[PDB]
Parts: sequence; structure tokens; C-alpha cells
Amino acid sequence: MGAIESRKLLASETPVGQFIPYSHHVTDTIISTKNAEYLSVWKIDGRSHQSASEADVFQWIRELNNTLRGISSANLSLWTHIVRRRVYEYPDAEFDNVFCRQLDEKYRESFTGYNLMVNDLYLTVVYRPVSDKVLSFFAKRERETPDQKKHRQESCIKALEDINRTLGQSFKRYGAELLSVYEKGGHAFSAPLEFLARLVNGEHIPMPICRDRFSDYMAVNRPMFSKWGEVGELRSLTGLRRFGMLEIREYDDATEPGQLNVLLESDYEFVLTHSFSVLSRPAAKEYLQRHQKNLIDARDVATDQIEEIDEALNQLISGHFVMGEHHCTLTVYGETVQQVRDNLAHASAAMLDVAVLPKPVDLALEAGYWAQLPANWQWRPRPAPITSLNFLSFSPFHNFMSGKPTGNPWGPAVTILKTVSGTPLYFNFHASKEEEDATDKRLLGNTMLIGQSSSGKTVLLGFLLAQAQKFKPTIVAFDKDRGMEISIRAMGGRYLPLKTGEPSGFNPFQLPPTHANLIFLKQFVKKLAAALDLSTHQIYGFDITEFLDNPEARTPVMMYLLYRTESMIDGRRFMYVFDEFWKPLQDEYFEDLAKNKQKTIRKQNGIFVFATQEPSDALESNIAKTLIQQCATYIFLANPKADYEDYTQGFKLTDSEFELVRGLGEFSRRFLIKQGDQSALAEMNLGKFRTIVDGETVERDFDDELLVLSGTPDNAEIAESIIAEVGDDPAVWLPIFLDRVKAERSD
Amino acid sequence: PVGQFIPYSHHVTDTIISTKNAEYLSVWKIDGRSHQSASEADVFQWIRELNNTLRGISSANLSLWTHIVRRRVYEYPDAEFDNVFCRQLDEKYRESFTGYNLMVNDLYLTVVYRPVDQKKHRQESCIKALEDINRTLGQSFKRYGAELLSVYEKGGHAFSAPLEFLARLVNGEHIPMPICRDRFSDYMAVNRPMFSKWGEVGELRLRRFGMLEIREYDDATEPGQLNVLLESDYEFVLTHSFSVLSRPAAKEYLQRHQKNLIDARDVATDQIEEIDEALNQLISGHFVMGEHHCTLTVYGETVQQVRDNLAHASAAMLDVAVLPKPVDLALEAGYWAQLPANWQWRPRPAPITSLNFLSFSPFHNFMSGKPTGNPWGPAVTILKTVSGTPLYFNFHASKRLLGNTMLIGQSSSGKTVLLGFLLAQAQKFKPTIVAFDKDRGMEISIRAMGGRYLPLLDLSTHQIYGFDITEFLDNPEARTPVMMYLLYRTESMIDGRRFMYVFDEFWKPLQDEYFEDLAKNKQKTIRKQNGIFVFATQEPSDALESNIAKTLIQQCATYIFLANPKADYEDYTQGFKLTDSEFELVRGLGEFSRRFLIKQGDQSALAEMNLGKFRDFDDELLVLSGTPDNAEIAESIIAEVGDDPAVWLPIFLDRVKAERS
Amino acid sequence: AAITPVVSVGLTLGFITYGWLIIRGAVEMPVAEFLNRCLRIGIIVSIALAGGL
Amino acid sequence: QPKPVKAEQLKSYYEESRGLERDLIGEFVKSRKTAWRVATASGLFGLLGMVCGIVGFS
Amino acid sequence: QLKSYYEESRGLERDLIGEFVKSRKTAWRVATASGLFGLLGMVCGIVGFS
Amino acid sequence: RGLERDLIGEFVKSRKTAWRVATASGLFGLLGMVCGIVGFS
Amino acid sequence: RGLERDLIGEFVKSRKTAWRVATASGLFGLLGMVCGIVGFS
Amino acid sequence: QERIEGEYGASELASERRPHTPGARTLLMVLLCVIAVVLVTLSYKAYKV
Amino acid sequence: MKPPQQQHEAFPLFKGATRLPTIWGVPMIPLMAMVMGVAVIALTVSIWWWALVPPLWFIMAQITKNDDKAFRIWWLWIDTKFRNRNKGFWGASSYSPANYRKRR
Repeated sequence: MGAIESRKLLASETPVGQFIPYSHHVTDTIISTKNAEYLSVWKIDGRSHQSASEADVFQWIRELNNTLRGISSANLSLWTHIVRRRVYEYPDAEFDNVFCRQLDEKYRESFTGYNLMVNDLYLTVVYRPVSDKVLSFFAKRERETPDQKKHRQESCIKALEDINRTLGQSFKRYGAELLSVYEKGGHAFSAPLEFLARLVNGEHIPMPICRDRFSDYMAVNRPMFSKWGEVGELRSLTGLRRFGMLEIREYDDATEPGQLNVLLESDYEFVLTHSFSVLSRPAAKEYLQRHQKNLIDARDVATDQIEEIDEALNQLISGHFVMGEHHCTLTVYGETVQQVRDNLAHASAAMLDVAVLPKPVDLALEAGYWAQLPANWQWRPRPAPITSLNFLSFSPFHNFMSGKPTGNPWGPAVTILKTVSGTPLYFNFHASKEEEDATDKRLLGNTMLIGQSSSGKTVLLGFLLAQAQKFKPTIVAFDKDRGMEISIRAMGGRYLPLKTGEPSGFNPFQLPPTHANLIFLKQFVKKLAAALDLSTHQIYGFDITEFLDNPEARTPVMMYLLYRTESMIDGRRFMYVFDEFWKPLQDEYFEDLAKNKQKTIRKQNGIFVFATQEPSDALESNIAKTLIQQCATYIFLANPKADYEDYTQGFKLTDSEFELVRGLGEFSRRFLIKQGDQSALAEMNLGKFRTIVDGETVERDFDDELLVLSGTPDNAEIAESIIAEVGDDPAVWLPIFLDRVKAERSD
Repeated sequence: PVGQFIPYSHHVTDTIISTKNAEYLSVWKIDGRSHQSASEADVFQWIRELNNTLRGISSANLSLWTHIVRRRVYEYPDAEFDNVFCRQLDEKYRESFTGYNLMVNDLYLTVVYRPVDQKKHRQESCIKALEDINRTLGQSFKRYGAELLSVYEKGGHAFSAPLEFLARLVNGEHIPMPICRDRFSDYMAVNRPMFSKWGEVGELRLRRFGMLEIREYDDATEPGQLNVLLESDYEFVLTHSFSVLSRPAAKEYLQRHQKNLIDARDVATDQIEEIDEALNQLISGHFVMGEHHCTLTVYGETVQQVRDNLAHASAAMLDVAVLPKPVDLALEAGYWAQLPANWQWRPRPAPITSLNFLSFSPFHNFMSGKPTGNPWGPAVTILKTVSGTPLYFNFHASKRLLGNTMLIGQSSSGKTVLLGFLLAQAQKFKPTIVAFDKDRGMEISIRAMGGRYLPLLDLSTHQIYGFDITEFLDNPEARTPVMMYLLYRTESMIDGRRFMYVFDEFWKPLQDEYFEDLAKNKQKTIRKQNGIFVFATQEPSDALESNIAKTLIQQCATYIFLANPKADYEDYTQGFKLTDSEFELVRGLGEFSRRFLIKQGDQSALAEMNLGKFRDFDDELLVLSGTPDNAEIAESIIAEVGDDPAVWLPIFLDRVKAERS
Repeated sequence: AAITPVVSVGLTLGFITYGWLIIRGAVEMPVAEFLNRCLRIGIIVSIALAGGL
Repeated sequence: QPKPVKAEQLKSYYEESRGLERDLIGEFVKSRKTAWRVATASGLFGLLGMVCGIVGFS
Repeated sequence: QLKSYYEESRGLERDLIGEFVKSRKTAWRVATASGLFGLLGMVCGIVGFS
Repeated sequence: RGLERDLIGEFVKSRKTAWRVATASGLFGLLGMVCGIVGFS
Repeated sequence: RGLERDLIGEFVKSRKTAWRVATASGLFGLLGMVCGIVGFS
Repeated sequence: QERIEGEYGASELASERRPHTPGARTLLMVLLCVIAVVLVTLSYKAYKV
Repeated sequence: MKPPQQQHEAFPLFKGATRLPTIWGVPMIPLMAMVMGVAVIALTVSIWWWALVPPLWFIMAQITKNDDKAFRIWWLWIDTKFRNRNKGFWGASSYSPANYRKRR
């Protein structure tokens, strides 16, 4: 009745464990299954697709298929998973500078109405011990002694571990990362289980390693599927999520590379899926013989009929592709049932645009939704055999460059930049393994901006150095033509405007007397011979503009400044920056000291942020070569004049990307970031726009910060005047500096 | 109606409620030991001793529920003084609390003993077994400070303390009930919950509540794992049960589990060997297993607020390596499973080792004292604490309870400010205060509180008096005479009136030969006569220099420890019965930290009395403390203006402001 | 001939099932087929009966 | 739902309470015993009636 | 001893009052079935006359 | 009142069950006797 | 006290007499029952 | 005694309905009318024979 | 935009996809289901009832030729969304996350 019915309804349910085929981690990278089918998950940073010639994606598919066809055992399987998702993990940053706070509030205001979503690719290469279903029909019933169960155990683990090594070696340019157990707080947290749980739950719940089968406790969201429909509903604590599945069932006379790219640019957060149950050469040859027989039992079409299947069968025997059973189920996530249907219709239009006729899954919604979890063939709706080249053409592991929002060595990403593609890039200095000589290290964090100036180079570097204060980083800025003075003053640090005819202001007279300091001072006076507190602030600046014409003085000035900054780096977040680097660095003395102290500094959170106006002038010298090759995060800028030799030979930039750089406008703000192998023609932009607040389109303009950040000796020579009249504090004199700016802006 | 789930019937002896199915029960009120005072070294020893005393009385009959109930305490009442200065102090200090936690934790352990002219002798055997179990548990919990809930007559209407806890479990609000001839199941519920038939949330008659089931098997990392819930912005009742299994039953369960794990298609040698280790760890490790379900029932006002509470709790427990599984249809069973002796309604219990039960509910709580119910009205004041829990300070901590208090610390470092604050806010009791002073510490404070402090004659005219002997402190000729005279005359006044002493420094009068024996005998006489000594000392080495001082210190109730970096190791360590870890916490405070470690009974916390903005506390401490220039200004004003307390205080404010400029 | 109710029930059930395709969304021959095939089979059965008499 | 119990006799109240509990349990088990005894007697007359009914059915 | 984890769990999960209510209810149900069977037999006999 | 009331109500329910069964058996035994002594002639 | 003693007296007298009449009437029912209902059988 | 306010009740998915192509009903009815008149004449001869 | 497109160099895809193993143009598993059903009918009511084969067999051929894998979808639906008991109570078919395997 009204009391006991709770238990009566409780015990009469089918738990989600019946549908989730997982169990104990057996190896730190491999998950078991109740049917003993061990699998591993492969997080992939898909390589860029926009910046490549059309033939070169063909070449990528060729290499990828060539590596696959070596290891594609008849016992394999693949589940790609491109889980488009929106970024909830990007914390708002505290700040102290008023100018920085204003800049960041304006910038984050400029993102009202933008796709803030990041692609996340995956791959789970699975390994069934036995291929043929007929004998496995018996094998599901027999009893095996534990020792032979162990024998199957090591056989499968070794086989899958070889597969993992081969895939890792084959994804060198794809930035792949095998996911494996990581420990938090004296307990084991699984890295793959979080992904497969995201497949089940729709959220990212950190899954610990408890003392049960994972099938028992891996679902924390009660799903609900409609009786007659295509959409469902996940009843969770944080809120309902309605999902509407979809299905592909009609191919065409084509496997054009990356035809499913259009769903990368989506406005709807979804989860694509695939499957490639690799299939035996006799069975594949029989399927192709069946197609041949059916076709040849008809009128003699001239060419589609005969020679095509001639070459198809001849390749299949000659080992150039491996057929397999495949199924793709795009599932869109949404908040209301109308909206998920709207997204489903959009996805159907997108798929029809690339000639793969989709039909929404209606009767097998639940079967499809349980067909996403890897190691589930019994739940796939429509497995249809295809060529392997074709499967790798339904999942070339293309991806827009996005970067890593969190998890970085310093923390959150420094800035977020508009991309011409549309998908936002989460910029950050620390790239992944450029040097590629040793795994255990601190992530290389350099940066090299190159390109003819006035195209925003000073604007760009000021923008990064203005937004990077969420880290509280020390900065030492060697600039040129007084451009950075206004910014460095705005960031509340000492800026020394070195100039001829005025006393230098700093000298080594009061240096400490220790024997190492005596060594340095002896070295300096041996180098000079030729023919207040520095610990006060955080963001320093020094101007070396007049030293470009000085052969002798560059060595003493840079020697002293660099030595003083050397004592600074004791583990605190330190960010050297520069400008037109080679001439300050065009010194015979400290190239060796620079490389050695570079290797030293890189450990305790050191960064070099280089710059350049004429990259042709830099690559010539010896010193600039090691520094070009020692920068992870390139940032190229545009130039009306370009040369093939410098950009390709020196900067490891491909031919298509070089033509892309040449194609850039003269003064259009567009700079090609190149963190690692991945590329993306991003553009931070400071144009006019509208704000959605109180129903008011409050016109907001970044020029009030452009005339601050942008380099102008003229503006600086009146900024210096107004600071001389009132030099109280940058937080205080900023409004009146803007006032005098408004006073001259019409004279 | 609702009695279909509540098993309670009636009492069998003063301390053992019965059950409908003859399952005798007992309730214990466990204060718990502080997990901040002692380092990580002693927590393991606590768990081990609890394991020892549990397996000592291990039997298949026993069982245990454990509840951590959090309250938004309202029983702490506002009090109106009869002096404007104290009212000002109270009003600003209370306004210093807008936005704080104001939540107390209570920990309850219940032991139920269900058996599995003979009949009468078996009734007697059952009750005797349960009372012996109670005696052993009480021997065990001496450090924790638990009290045995028992009947208490209130003016001819006998009541029953255990019914109150079992009521709060179901009613959700402390509704007192009498013991009467019905079966308590009929009327123990007053505000009956109304669970939504889908079972996501509930109701009460005001507060919506959703649940979480904390099903964990892995051995805990910390001896208290999910103690992050002890500090949170939501109320709950976290419940654990330990229905023991007889030793052969535990062996059989482990054997069946190992067999069903073996007979599978995948081999996992990280599990089978561990379980097989535990199976003969059980025989030789001597811990007895049992059933265990864990449920957290957060309360709220808005249903969306309850879901936000659940999400916060789920995150804050994933931070400690446990995964909460939300309850959707089992909520009715879960809630009716909270009542002790409701074995039937447990959702899905699974056997748990004894170490892991005592390490999931180890009886840790931030020390918080008694909000009310004290022998002297409510708690005098509500001190803050590190980690944000309100300590409800009071001098009466466990034949009236002992009240003598000592305040050991430097006079410059906030001793006098603290004493003035405590006396001013404890003026709500209207007790006589007989103040004694050193270096004119309390002259201005007493004269503000309407005393007749006599700087250096019957007590009926005023309530407060203060005698200053800082002039006559170190002059061995007649301290003993003057102290006999003051003590004798004050003692003549000691009858009926709620009474108090304050001694700023006592070790000089302590070495008196004649006076000390009289003090000890009068102490023995007064302990039942609402006597509250408030001792103090600038530095403990001054006190422990005298031997009799140790004898007087042994008879003290609450110790407050200011910040004294120059503290001798021996004094705090063995002289005052402090812990080594507490000695570390004393030194951890800076020179002028303004925090202090209050060892109250056998638990302690850092009562940080912070005078932040939101400041009027600056003005109050400016008038609270006493300096010779302050004293001369006060004396001049009092001489010229008159006697009344509040007439001169604005003039004093003006003159002191002029001095500060 | 009881084969007359027999053909009646079989042909009517077959027609109902075949027209259930439009709801089931497994046939893309809505107008031309559902008149043409139906009229062909109907004329065949009508001829069969008018011959049987 | 009446007022509190008479506090002058704590011992008497729960003394008679334990007495009542024991007597109730005893009477309920005795009632179960008589229940099966009556079930057996009812079965015996039922089969006597059935046997004579069949044998007298000519 | 009991030596059966199922036995101990089900012992905890069981209440005396409900078990005995069910026992006496089943005893009365069987007694009623036997009584009705006896009435059926007597009807059969009284028919068996004629 | 309360538990004692349950005890008293319980045994009086048992008593009226006894009266019911005794009445049914007395009437049904007298019925058996009367059908028999209807047969005997 | 008085009420409980009266209830116990009703217990003893009425319930014991109800089952005593149950036993005696059942035995008489059994005697007549066997007798006549075997007679005409 | 009423469903508890602001909670997740039954699904919003039961509101879904299968749309009908707005020609199936009318022509299906007319098709059954004609087939039925054929079948009735057929059983008229069936009984008559 | 226009991510990589085709210029007739696309890797050939042959229409041996979902050309299921079929006898007479019908897959083995569903045709065996029909054989079992018609055999049941023949053994149950009357033996003249292997004439029930050609009608439904032809309708199955027409179903399979149009939409090659209808029967797999049918069986998946029947097994999962048709078995789930409490479809009515929840307003939708749902599976409890916590594993209530009827144990205690």
C-alpha cells in the first residue's frame, strides 16, 4: 500500500550495470570486462586540418592507414569519440592592477554570444581474445581452470600493450596521450573511467577506484528513455540533460577525406561515435565477392561494374586495406526537448551536406545509447562493413586547435583568443614537448613573435603581458622605441627610460663583496675595457633603444641587467620578455652563458618571450638560430614582403602555412599561432561591438586601452609629462592620463 | 498512520527503552574529542582503543547507530542587563556575527541489544546484559565525555531523556515528550514527514530534505575520512549502523565473496589476494565485521537549495575519495531506516570491517560547549574559533558542577581585555563580582559596570566590589592579614546569592600559611553554593613555583591559555595536564595573535576572539583596559562629576579622545 | 468456397500491414505505389472471383 | 495521548511494563499453539465428513 | 552456530510481531479451508441419499 | 491504556474466536447427529 | 491494581471457560459425529 | 498530500505524440470503404453458393 | 566554410555494405524465425498451414530489400525498451543507477 510500495518498486528494477560492460583495472592503462575483453583509451590532440593542402590530408590518411594495416589483427576494434563540450573550467581571475582589471572585464565582455566549446577526441582500441562468434557461442558456456584464465590474461595484455605502443608511435604528429591511473589523496582515480562515465552520465564525475566491479558504481545519473521517440533525459543533481541520438545509414560513391568536419564547427554540444570491428581477410573477401556477384548479375556497366571491383579485390588480397563493421551515432545534448530536436535537425542538415544520408534513430534509441560504451557490439543498431581507408576517412582525427584551458604548469590558461575558424583558442605559453629529447622536464615555455611591426606586435605583447598578471609573474622587459613604457607604468612597476645625455641612474658601486660577485665584477670590467632597491616592484622595464647603434655598450648594459635579473629567479614565476631580440643578443660574450642558464632557469618556472620586426635579419646570425629552435609557441605576424627560405628553413613552417601567412592582409590583425605541430590562424581583435546588459547595447571600445598599450613615442612623451606633474601612483594617475589623452585627441 | 515504522514501546529501566519486538535499547550523548587539538599520531590510538572496547563486548546480539546532527541553534537567548555600558558591549559583539555559521554538532551513539519461572529470569538476564554493556562502554568513553541518557523528573511529571534524541531523528525539531502509558510509537512523532511518491525529496511540518547514500568499501585513508562535513553551511543527520555479524557468519560471507569473485571470466589479482589476506586477518587481526549503511540527509528551505546542498556535499566528499550515490526511490526506506532498531528499512547494507566503521564515524567534532542548559542560565558568550565553529564559552564544564577557572597568560597580551569582556558580558547573570587587581587592570571596567572599586564598607549597597592591592602586593608584612580580612568579610556575605571571585594574581596570597587552609576548606564548603573562582596568572612559572598552587590548580574546571612564547616545557606539559600537541599550539600563536587555546574539560579549540570591522570594539577595548593615566583621568572625572555610572562615560570618552588626538 | 473468406482475411491483413509502412516510415512509394499495386492486386482478385462463378 | 505518567512510582511503572511484555509474548505464542491445534481438529472433522460423504454416495 | 550469512541477515530483517500475525492468519485460513471442505463433503452425502 | 490495552484486546479476541469455534463445532456435531438419526429410520 | 485484577479475572474465568466448553462440546460433537454420520454413512 | 513543489516528477517525455501524415486517414478510410464493398459482395456469393 | 572536399580522388566505397548473408534475398536469422513460427502453427492447429510461408516470406523479402537491417532494429527494441517493466510509472523507460539486485 502506501508504506511498503517503496521497496516493492525498488527491488523490481533493472540496474544500469546490466548494460555497462566493465570491471577492475587489470593494468594501469587497460580495463577488463565481464567477457574478458581488455581495452585502453587514447586521448588525442587531433592535428589541424584548416592549414594544409588538400593532397596533404590524403597523405596523412595514407600514413595512418599504412600504420594501421600492420597491426589490424582480426581481433581488434576501434571506438573514436569526438565529445564536443563547452568549457565550465576556466576560473575568473583575481587582479590588483586597475588597468588590467578593466582590460579583462572588457575582454570577457567581448565574448557575449560566442561558441565557447572545445572538441575532445578519443580512441579506444579493444581486444577480444576470440574473433569468430560461432566458437565464442560455446566459449561463453565452458568452464576454465584459473591458470589458463591467467594465460589468456597475459596473452591479451601483451597483445594490447603492443597495440598501444604501435599507436603511440604512429600518432607522433597527433599529440596522443594514453590515459592511465592517477592518484589523488592516497586513493586511485582512473583516467579512462572518467571518459567512459562521461559517455554514460553526460557529466564529468571523477571516478575513484573502489572495491567493486566498475559496472556496479560507475553510473550516478538515472537515465530516462522515451517510449516512442528519439530523445531522452538524464536526471542528475546538477540538472537535467536531454539527449537526442542520430544515425548514419546511407553512404555514397565517395570517401572524401574528413567529410565529417562540419560537425566540428557545431553550435550544439554533442558526442559523435564510431566503431570498426576489424574483420578477417577471408570474411572480407567473401563480402566483396558477394558485392561482385550481385553487381555482375546485371547489365554490364562500362567502368563502375568491372575494373573497380577488379582493383578492389586485388588490393584486398595484396594487403592494402582491411574491411570492418562500422556504425556512427551522433548524439546531441541539450536542455529542452524542442532544442535537442532543433539541434538534431541541424545535424541532419550538416550530414546531408556532405552526402551521408542520416536517419534519426527512433526504435533503437536505447540500443544506440548503450552502443557508445566501448566493448559493446551486441548493442550496435546498424553495423555495415566498409573499407578501412574509408573508416579512417570518417575519423581522420582532425580538430581545430584549442589548447588546454586548465591543468597547465602555471594553472589556468593565460588568455582566450578569437579564431577565424570560430572555435576559441585557449592561449598559454607552455606547449607540449617541442625539444622532444626527454620526457621528464618542465614544459618549454618560450615564445617568438615575428613580423613587421605596427601590425600590432607591441599591441599583442602588451596584451599578453597585461593579462598574464593572474599568475603574479615577475617581468623584465627590454623594449625598443619607448613603446612599452606606458604599459609597464600602468602595471605598476619601475620602467627605466634610458637615454643619452642623462645620468644612467644605476651603477655597480654598491655591489655585494662575495667571491662570486667579485668574479662577476672582474668579468665586467674586463668586458667594459674595449675599443634605491631592485626588489621593490614586480614588473620592470628597461629601454635599450639607443643601443642599436652602439657596438661597445650593448655588452655592458645587457650583462649588468641580466646579472641583476639572474638573482631574481629563485622559483617565483618569472617571465623574461624582449623586443627585436637579436641586436641585444648579438654579443659574443653570453651566448654560451645564455644557453646554459637557459637550461638551468627552465626548471624553476622561467620563460623567454622573444620578439622580432625583421625575421630575415635574425635567422642569419648564429645566436638567433638556437633561440628560434628553442621556442615552443611561435606567433607569426603578417608582412607585405615574405621569403620562402627564412620561413620554411628556419621556422619549421610548412608550404601551405607559409602561403597562408603571405595571403594575410597588410594591416589586418591576424597572427598564426603554432604551438607544437598544431596550427591555428587566430586573431585577437579590438573592434566595435555590442554588449547584452540590461537590454542596453552599451557601446564599448578598446581604444582607451589601445592608446595605452600601443607603442607611440609621441604619446609617451606627454605621458611622461603628466606623470612628472603627478607621479603619485599608476592606480591614481591613470584617470588624469586618460584626461590629458582626451585633451589632445582633438587638441 | 505512521507508527507502522517506529519500533519504540516503553521503558524497562531508567536508562533502557524497550522495543515492540523486545529489542532493548540505550542512548548515549557523546560530546566527542577534538581532532584539531591532537596531532595525527593520537588519532590512530583513539581508533584502536575504540576497536578494543568494541570487540571486547562483541556479540551477535549487539548493534550500533551513529548520528552527527547539525543544528542552527536557537536555544541561546538574548539577555538584557541593567547597565548601558554592558548593553553596548553585548549589542556590538552580537552584531559582529551577521553572516557567520552559528551551527553546532551533536554526536549520539545508541546501543541496541536484541536477544535471539524461566521467562522472568530471561527478562532479568536481558536487562542485566545490557546494563553491563553500558558499564563497559562508559569505562571506554571516559576521554570522550559521554553521558548516559536517563529519566529526569520535572515537577511530578516524569520524563525520559532517550525519547528526545529518537524524536529529533523523526520530528527534526527538538520536541520534548513525557513518558506515559501508551507505546511511544503512537505519539513520538508530532511533525510527520511527507515523502514525495517519486522520492527525490521530502517535507516536514517547513524544511525540504534530500538524501545521499555513502556506500564505501575501501579502507579509509584518514582515521576520520568524511569529517569535511563537520564544517558546512547546511544541516544534516549523517547515519551509520553496525549490525554485527557472528564470527562464523563473517567467515562464511568472506568465503562466498571470494568464491564469486574467483568464478568469473576475468582474473584480477589485485582483489583476490587482498580478500584472501583479510579472511585470515579476521581471525588473527581481531576485528569483528557487521552490516553498515551510511546515509546523509541534508535539510533546506527551497528544493533547489537542497539540490545545491547535495551537489556541494557530493563535491566535498569526492575530494576525500568517496563517491556519493544520490537516492531517488529509496528515500522513504532511507529516512525510516534512521530510527535505531529499524534494521528492516536499510536500503542496501554491505558488510564492513570494524576498523572501517570506527574510522567512518570516529566521534570527531570541533569543540563547541553547551549553548544553554547550564547551572547559571545560558552560555556567557559565543567565542569564534579557527575553522569557523562557534564556541559557546562557559565556566561550568565537566553537587553542582565545578566552576573555578584559570586564565594563564601575559597581562599585556590581552589578559585584562579578555577578563573585562567576559565579566561585562556575564553581567547578564547579575552575580556579585569581588574583583582583585594588579597594576590597576580593571578599575575603569569595574567603575563602568557600577561597582565601588576601592583604589588603594558592607557589601549590601552594591553588587560588585573590587579591591586593589597592587600597592600591597609584594610586601610580606601583612598580605596575609589584609587577605584574611577581605576574604572573611566577603565570605560573611556568601548566602543564596549567585556568587563569584576574581583573582588577577593569586600565588602571592597562596604562599600564606594560615590563609591557604581556610581557602581550601571554604572551597570544599562552597563547591555546592554557586561558587565560581576566576583565577589568573601573568606567567605559569610564577604559579608553579609554589607547591600548594599545584593543589589548587588540580581543582579547576576550564583553563584558558593565552599566547606566551616564553613558556616552560615542564609547566604546561605535566604541571597543567596538557598535551604535547596543545603545547605546540600554544607556541604557534604569535606574540600578539589575539587567539587562545581553551582546554574545556578534555577537549579544546582556538577561540579566536576577533575584533574586526564588520569598529566599535576599538573604542570598547580603549575604555575596557586600564592604565595609570586612564586611572587618573577616571578618578578626576568621578571626583568632580559624581557617582552615577553612565553620566560620566561620555565625558571620559571625550577626554580619552583628546589624549589620543 | 471458404477460400473466399480465406482470401478476404489474408488480403485485408496484407493490405493493412503494407499500408502500415507509411506510419512505420520504411517505404518511399507513397502515392503511385499505394494506388498502383493495390489496384493491380484488386483487379487480379476480382477477376479470380468473377471467373470462379 | 494522555499526560505524563505518575512520577511517584518509577519502579512500579516499568516493573508492570516488563511484566506485561512477558505476559503478552507468552499469550501470543499460546494463541498460535491453539491456532494450529484448532487447524488440526478442523482438518480431522473435515476429512471425517468427506470420507462419510463419499462412502454414502451410493 | 547459525553459520549462514543469509541466515543472520534474514534474522535481522525479520520482526516477531509480523511473523506471528502471519502465522495465526495462515492457521485460520487453513482451518477455514478444512471447514468448507467438510461442508462440501456433507452436502455430497446429503445428495448421495437421493 | 497502551500496551496493556493491546494485551487485553488480544485475549478477548482469542476468547471470542474460541466461542465462535465452539459454537460452530457444537452446531455441526449436532447436525451430524441429526442427519445420522434421520438415516437410522 | 483493581482494573488489572478485574481484567485478569475475566481472562481466567471467561477465556478458560470458553476453551473448556470448546473442548467438551468438541468431544460431544466428535462422539455424535462419528456415530450418526457413520450410521447412514 | 500533493506532489511536492519544485521537484522532478514524471518525465516531460510522455507528452510526445507520433505525428500523422495528413493524408493517411482520409484515403485509408476510402480505400477500406471500396475494399469492404468488394469483400461483402464476395461473401454474398460465398453464402449464395 | 569548406573543409577538405572531393575531386574524384575519394577512396572508393563499394556497396557491399550491409549486403547481409541472404538466402533467396532474406537473412538467415529472421527467416529461421519465420520457419520456427510457421512450424509451430503447422504442428499446433493444422498441417495445411505451410501455405502461410510464401505470403510472409515475400513480405519479408520486400522489407529486407528496401531497408536491409530492419530486423536487427526490431529485435533490439523488443529486447530492451519492450521488456523494461516500469515504463508507465516514470513516464519513460528508466534504469536505476544504484545496483538494487534485490539483495537486502
